[PDB]
Amino acid sequence: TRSSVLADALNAINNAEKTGKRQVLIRPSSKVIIKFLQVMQKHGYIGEFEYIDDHRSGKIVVQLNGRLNKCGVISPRFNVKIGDIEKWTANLLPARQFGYVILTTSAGIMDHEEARRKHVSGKILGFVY
Amino acid sequence: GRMHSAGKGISSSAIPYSRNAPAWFKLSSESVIEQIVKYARKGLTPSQIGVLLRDAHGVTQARVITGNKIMRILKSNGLAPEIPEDLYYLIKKAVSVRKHLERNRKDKDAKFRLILIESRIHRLARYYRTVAVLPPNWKYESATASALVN
Amino acid sequence: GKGKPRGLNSARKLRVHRRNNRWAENNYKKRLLGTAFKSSPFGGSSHAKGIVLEKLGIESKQPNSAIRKCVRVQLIKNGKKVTAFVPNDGCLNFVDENDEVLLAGFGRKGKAKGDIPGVRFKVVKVSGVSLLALWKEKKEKPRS
Amino acid sequence: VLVQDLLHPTAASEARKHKLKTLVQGPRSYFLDVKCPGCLNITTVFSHAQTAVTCESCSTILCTPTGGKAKLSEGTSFRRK
RNA sequence: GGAUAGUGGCCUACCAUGGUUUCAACGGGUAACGGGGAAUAAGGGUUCGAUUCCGGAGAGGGAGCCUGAGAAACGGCUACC
RNA sequence: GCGGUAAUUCCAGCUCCAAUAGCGUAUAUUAAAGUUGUUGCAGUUAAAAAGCUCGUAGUUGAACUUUGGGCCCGGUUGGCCGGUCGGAUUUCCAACGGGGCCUUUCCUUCUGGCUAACCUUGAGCUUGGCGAACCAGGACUUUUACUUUGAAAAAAUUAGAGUGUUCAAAGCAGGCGUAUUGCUCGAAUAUAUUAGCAUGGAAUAAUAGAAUAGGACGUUUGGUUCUAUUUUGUUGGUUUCUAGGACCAUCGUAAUGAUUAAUAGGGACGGUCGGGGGCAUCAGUAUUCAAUUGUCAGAGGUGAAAUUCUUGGAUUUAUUGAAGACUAACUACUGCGAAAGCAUUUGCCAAGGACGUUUUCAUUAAUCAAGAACGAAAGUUAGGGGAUCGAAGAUGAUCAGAUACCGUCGUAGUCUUAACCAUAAACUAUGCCGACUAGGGAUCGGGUGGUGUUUUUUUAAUGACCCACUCGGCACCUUACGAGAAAUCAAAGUCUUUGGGUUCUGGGGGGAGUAUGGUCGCAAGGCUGAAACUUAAAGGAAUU
RNA sequence: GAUUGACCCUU
Repeated sequence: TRSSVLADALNAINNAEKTGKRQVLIRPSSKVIIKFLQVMQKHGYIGEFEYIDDHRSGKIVVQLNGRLNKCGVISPRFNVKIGDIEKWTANLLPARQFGYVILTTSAGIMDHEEARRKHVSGKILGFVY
Repeated sequence: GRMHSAGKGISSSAIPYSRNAPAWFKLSSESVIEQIVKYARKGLTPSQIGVLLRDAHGVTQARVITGNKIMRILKSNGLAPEIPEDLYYLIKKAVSVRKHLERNRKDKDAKFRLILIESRIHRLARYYRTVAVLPPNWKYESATASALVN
Repeated sequence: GKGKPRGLNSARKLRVHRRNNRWAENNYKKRLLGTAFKSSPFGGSSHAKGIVLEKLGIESKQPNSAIRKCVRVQLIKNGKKVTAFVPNDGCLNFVDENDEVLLAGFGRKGKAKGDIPGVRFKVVKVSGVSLLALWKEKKEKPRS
Repeated sequence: VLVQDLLHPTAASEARKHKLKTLVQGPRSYFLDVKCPGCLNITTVFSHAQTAVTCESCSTILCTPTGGKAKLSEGTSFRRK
């Protein structure tokens, strides 16, 4: 059954990106999905996205560009400390100058560099680059 | 889908977006309630009450016409079945299959389908016991089921 | 899902699966069963002394035809009989009778080396004097 | 295709799609007010009846249930609702 | 209640099948004293740790005890192989 | 791999190559080993997807509840500021967890002591309205997991402000006088998983609230329990809102009071569909064999042939009858079933998928150790049946031999009834569930629609076909988006740009599916299942 | 669709 809604969203985005399509449809539009897409938006990795409101769970239409190389999800949501953030970034980022390991912390969902700037940690969600 | 089959059929009602519907319906919510309770007294399950309200009369759904759904209405007005309708129908089907097997021992297909139906019964009954709409230690037994249905 | 469980509480499943699948490794199974201390001829030891017993009608592997000797040796701590290969030219001078010879493995952790079938050990010392010392004539076996 | 407006698709394509495969899924069924010739007896019946729907007046069943849509009786006037 | 320096089935009289267990109890094995700790990585680490420091145990094995603040002490006693 | 009367490999003459007071060996262990794989392996064909389903533990599990708008700070730039020949920070308008305000959005009773962020101008650090930023007592972080801050791995390490033991490994030494004096820096910085502590935080996952109200406040309201802090003469004692609380009546307040209904799942209903299954039981020819007159000498078999039957009539032809089996042509890249499997009619019995639904429930779900249901053929125990074919066997032939292939017979078996068995190249050699990715000729079950054809009335109507075309199936058709070792694969893709959930299995070849111990079986055997030892390949795609 | 069985030495 549908286990990871965020993983399904990220996989759909990746497949549309690789196919070249300028837009992608996502179901069923979780809040974690919205926050992940907001992080990608802030770092310029997608562009715009719309929340279609069917009363069940919502859908998302994301306008993509050519910039996203790979958006992914780390399942399970591993507990990550300040010590472990460098571990994860050097494990699953192309370089140390771009790309963000995204994690849900006590101060909401953010990327690893903002997590360091806020000196907080949490559970790893995924990554974008 | 089809927990006990290989079928992948997607076939379900397309619930409308409008929760306050349908603006050609000029009957009262209390009137729909009273039709519901008269049907429940007549001895219909919520599935049949809803199908008749939707078909013989113009009622898109009791949820959007009155303040709640049919099972909630019946539980509020005291017409609650002792066991839920789906569990009752599953038990009825299992009782039917067991009576069939008793005459037809060699029906291995019926034996397999009886195992499937009883697994469904036990899973649904465990859910009902967990939510506490069934009493604790409530158990489906083959001998007791025949009297429990009829 | 790539097979293996991935849940955050599946650590017990992962550990037990790894414990079960360690046994497929040749060296882990030997180490955890103690096959060196129960059925290895040397009892898990690097070297072993022995008394050379007799001659046996054995034949070398490919390619040759050489039936002169290959030392059958009875170990002292185990009492087991193993065939050892005298590792140099001129094997005749050192196999006189009932000598005490020190044996090492052939280097393959319990397997035959080359064209010698069924021999897993070699001789390094003959009655306390080194075999290649005798081979190079730089030391003399005790003749009195 | 490469670029298309999923937010605002054409009504032709949306009607062509399955009822659950649209942006917001909605029922492709409908209701109709049916009147038998003679007595008006205005009753509203669902298109997919699954029921031999008749008024309590007399033996004037208005539909016969089928696999999908209900085939209305020969002498009957329907009005889409 | 007794015995302890003290709690406590540590043992004595009556009252239950109570307690543990696939989240692995119980049993068997260890060529198992435990820990601090060598050998690699910003994370794969796999082995080893009898052994200089700390905690245990033993003084051929079991058992018993005197003195003594402190010992079941064995370079202290009392009993076999 | 070298050596088989021309050895760059043996034993010697050899530059003595390489390391060097060291170097070579053996065993174990480590990296290489992504050949243990959480990171991070592999399972169509190289070893490996359990035969197929159910199911408990375990693992995992749709979305939803406070979201956004305005002023002030220790604390990030090249700094017209060059005031100190790069610590010098004002208009600093390029950003912030946290302390305060409005936005329906407050930092726990009720009684006090410093007298609580202050209603209280003493001609220029204040006598009383409200508490938690210490203390008093009833109360709540209903419960976590999680995540920065301090004893936490008591002792040497990790690099050191520095240090000449001949430099260095090392220990912690050491360094400077107006040299008769004497003085002195320093031996700290990372905690070696998990655990218990105190602390801030709320994202990430909730059984908990209140629903057949024994739900929340009521300074307004009349009735039962332990201390009496107000005293008359004393450590016992009585009474008017009690300080620490248990039912009462809504005169008595709050929008009293249930998140969607997931192209998740279950259930109901509707018309269908299917060679899905079980029973009573119908039919079809064929095969074999029997009841009759006719017929003639061959006939059935093989690559020429011969055990064979045959003028007491064989084969061939009657009209038939009996038995048992099977269900041909229709029959297909077609259907149904979890697989095994299932193909003559009618009826009955229950079941099932797909579709349709503006029905109902509401997360009931996915996969699954133990535990179970079914499970081709062969086989086993009995009873039926016993036509055909036919392991065994009999027998003729070819043959060097033929107890094989080929020919004719032929027990067991093949068919059923009860009971076992539980295996298969049980195969798609491809686990299940969920999502997403060039395009199509087609097909099966449904089948939104198109005033498109026939008997009836060519001038309403209940057929069926033809075309758009959704949905769910069995499959197919051309580079590669991609994958792969390739063959090839729309999955075997979305895997070094490596994590959706979950079960099972494999770790070079053999020994060996053996031994042994269990366990099931009447047995045959099934399931679990090794080591010793041996071995350098064995294997996977056919490139010439 | 007959009888064609076998063939000791290295990359």
